[PDB]
Amino acid sequence: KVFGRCELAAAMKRHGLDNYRGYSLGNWVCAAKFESNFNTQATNRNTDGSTDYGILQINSRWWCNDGRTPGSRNLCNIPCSALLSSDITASVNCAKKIVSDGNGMNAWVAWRNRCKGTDVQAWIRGCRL
Ligand SMILES: [Cl-]
Ligand SMILES: [Cl-]
Repeated sequence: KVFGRCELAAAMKRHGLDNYRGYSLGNWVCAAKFESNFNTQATNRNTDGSTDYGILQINSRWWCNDGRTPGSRNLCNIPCSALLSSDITASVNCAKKIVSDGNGMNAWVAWRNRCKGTDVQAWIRGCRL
């Protein structure tokens, strides 16, 4: 599923992401835009053999099992394919675990490079929330 901007904002808010660990909703929408272009089916292979999955591009070396990343930890205890669903629940619950592990949203390279320090509220402006 390719989400609309406000559609995704509302879904993330419903799943408890607004101000989760102090990160306003606009941060999460900005990270999804630049990680996946709002596409739940996005995948990207990395040089170390890991693959990033779904709307928030969660990595198979630490967080989910895709059966082809040796030494995977599978800390969210989910098959990576579950992160590609049209229902973002699995991606949200896993991202809540990621953003709590110490480095905050810096775990998402695109958030660090393209959202951090910007006016992220612009990503939810105009939306009926
Ligand atoms: Cl915001
Ligand atoms: Cl933080």
